[PDB]
Amino acid sequence: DIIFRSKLPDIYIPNHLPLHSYCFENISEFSSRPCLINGANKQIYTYADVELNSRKVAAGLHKQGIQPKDTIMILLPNSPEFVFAFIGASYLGAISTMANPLFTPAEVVKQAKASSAKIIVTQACHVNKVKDYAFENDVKIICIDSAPEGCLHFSVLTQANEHDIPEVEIQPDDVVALPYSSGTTGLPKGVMLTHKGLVTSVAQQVDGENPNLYIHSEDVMLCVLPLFHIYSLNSVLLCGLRVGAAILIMQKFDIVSFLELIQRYKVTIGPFVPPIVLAIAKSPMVDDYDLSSVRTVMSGAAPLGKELEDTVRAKFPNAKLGQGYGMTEAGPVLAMCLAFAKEPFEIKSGACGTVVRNAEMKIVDPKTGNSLPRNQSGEICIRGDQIMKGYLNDPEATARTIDKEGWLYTGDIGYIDDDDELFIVDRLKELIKYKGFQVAPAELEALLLNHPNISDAAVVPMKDEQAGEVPVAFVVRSNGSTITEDEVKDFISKQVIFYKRIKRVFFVDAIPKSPSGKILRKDLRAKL
Ligand SMILES: CC(C)(COP(=O)(O)OP(=O)(O)OC[C@H]1O[C@@H](n2cnc3c(N)ncnc32)[C@H](O)[C@@H]1OP(=O)(O)O)[C@@H](O)C(=O)NCCC(=O)NCCS
Ligand SMILES: Nc1ncnc2c1ncn2[C@@H]1O[C@H](COP(=O)(O)O)[C@@H](O)[C@H]1O
Repeated sequence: DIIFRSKLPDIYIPNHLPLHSYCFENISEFSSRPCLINGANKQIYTYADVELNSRKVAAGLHKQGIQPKDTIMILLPNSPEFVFAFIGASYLGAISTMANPLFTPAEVVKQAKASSAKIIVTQACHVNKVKDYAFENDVKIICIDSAPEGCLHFSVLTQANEHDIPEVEIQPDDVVALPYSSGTTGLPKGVMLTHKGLVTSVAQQVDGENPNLYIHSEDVMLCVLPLFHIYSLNSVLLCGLRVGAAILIMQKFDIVSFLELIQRYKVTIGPFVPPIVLAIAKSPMVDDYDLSSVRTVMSGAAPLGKELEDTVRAKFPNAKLGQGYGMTEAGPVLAMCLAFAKEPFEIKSGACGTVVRNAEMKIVDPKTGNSLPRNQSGEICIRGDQIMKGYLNDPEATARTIDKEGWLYTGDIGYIDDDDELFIVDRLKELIKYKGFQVAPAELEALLLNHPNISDAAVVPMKDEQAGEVPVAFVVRSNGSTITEDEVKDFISKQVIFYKRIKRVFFVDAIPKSPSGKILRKDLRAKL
């Protein structure tokens, strides 16, 4: 194999430490500093407050019957309670699965069943989505705001005595976070991220004499991207905690709250995606705010492009801009912008970083299986302790995704250049990404085939300025059917979260397939 590595040296990583022990390892240095700032109500929790509340919640969860290797579901927007629940479960050697609170009842229940969640932590407004399921299956519902009848209030956890945490034996390979991802084909699967994996990933980002991302205890990091995706849970929360930074929580993006919070709290680190920068570009009010405190703008999920790069340079005059690359199964971070290093490296516009330290990357020709040299595009593969343990209860999908030599096959096409900078150029896998949210076409295709008037279906991404990609469907009608485009859309829209909505339907005689019987998705993308 032709193997690529970081321009940074390998470092010592204390991957034997439980995630909480690692994240709070240097807490004595940060004890009285702001840890979580709730942007809406201006409440500040210090590092001491957050460690203590997490321990209280651990005792509370223990009292509610959570044992090692049990799972809780967090169904919350960004909030201090999200953090206390996640870290609380970690202290017990238990698992947090995280879900978008805007999921439909069917979506929430599917994930609750797949994950065997024992408790669902949510808001009162979402109780109706899970109440019947939870009652029938002895799943406790705990609300952070007010508790409807049959539910508990989150104070039942925070009122617990921190000294009532049981003795716990946590192993490095124990699962601690369970985000869902459809990976390189098929339906959403549970991604088992471990103590060892997440400690490794966080260390790869922020540890070392020359860290790949230089952040420190004086930084103020905006947490507007959702904590229910590992993207922010890892790179914002866990990384921020490790270095003693303040994490400024937003429950929901709007341009005014965003600008006000950056100015008022003097945000120094801005973890964004391109739709946030597009909102900035399209809002003249931006020129009336001071965003000079921002020293680092990190973008990922999708290419920013030259115009949005220009917006960042114009509106964040003191910010270093860089793009990075992650995938849930990879821990998630594969490549990181070396312009962010304490001793920075030069970068090129359009790059998505350099492969993380303490890891190996190779580029594999899909036609041959052979590894490729510099400047030649192929399937990006990564190997290292930071990647997932595997898919929960899915050995087949695991074996198809991570090979016997430990290589994760991402389904992404890219190349590494002469300066060890990675560029993403194409996607081999069927995945659709709407503003950074996963849309699994296999899920939509299955929902479409449920309709009596639909014979065959194929869901593919269509390029979109506002969302990056939107789902579109090529649909074959049943015999003697006059189903309309709007009828197909409305049928789907009632069942799915907003981002999975089908935006165009194209009626065709047949779906292009290989002799084996698989959708020729590249051909359909070419048509669009
Ligand atoms: C990019 C960004 C912050 C956009 O935030 P946003 O302005 O809230 O826009 P979104 O499209 O995400 O969400 C808004 C939609 O939520 C839906 N929604 C909001 N409240 C709702 C409710 N109470 N009930 C049902 N739907 C609701 C609406 O459809 C709404 O659309 P509208 O505002 O046009 O009516 C956001 O998309 C984001 O966080 N993206 C990255 C996600 C991520 O981290 N992914 C994994 C790692 S890349
Ligand atoms: N910087 C990026 N540029 C282009 N695509 C990206 C980038 N970062 C992530 N992706 C895509 O998003 C996938 C990860 O999705 P998720 O697991 O939901 O974070 C990757 O496998 C890529 O297909």
